[PDB]
Amino acid sequence: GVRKGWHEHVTQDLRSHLVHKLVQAIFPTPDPAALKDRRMENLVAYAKKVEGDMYESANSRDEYYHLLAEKIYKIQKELEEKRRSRL
Amino acid sequence: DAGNILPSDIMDFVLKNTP
Repeated sequence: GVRKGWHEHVTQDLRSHLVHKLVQAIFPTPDPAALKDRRMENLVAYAKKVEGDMYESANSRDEYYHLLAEKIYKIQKELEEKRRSRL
Repeated sequence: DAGNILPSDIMDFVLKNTP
């Protein structure tokens, strides 16, 4: 980046990797049918939505990783916690 | 509020699904 280099401190792979990780956190088992299912796609789009929201705060390396990771742990806790009340 | 935490319905999907 000569004069245009905002995103440089983050690679595309980082974002896509984390976004898939976010999706994977929500649903780890890669089902070949569900993979081609719209409902999963909505969730994947939701993960990108998260990426968009984070980006403003994410104006620093540590912030960016922490934002995504923290939410993932939150999400994982939610599932286990609520399922505790099953039956 | 872009939804940093996932709403119930999306979360339900994984709970309802079991390979």
